[PDB]
Amino acid sequence: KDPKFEAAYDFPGSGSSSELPLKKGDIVFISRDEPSGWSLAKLLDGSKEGWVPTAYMTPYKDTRNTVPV
Repeated sequence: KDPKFEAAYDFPGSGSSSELPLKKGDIVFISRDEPSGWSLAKLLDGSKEGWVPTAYMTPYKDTRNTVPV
């Protein structure tokens, strides 16, 4: 169970292969992130790891449905 994140910005495969093509509202695992601005995103099936811009991946609400009042 890696920390799940959610692509707040669509990520069209520009180079891909080393990248992790995502879309606004796609959810993957972040395995690590580099201060170059890229988080190593791994598909939520654990299929393929790739790089995706850090600012795109927002902490996905899994196991958390905190209802306020």
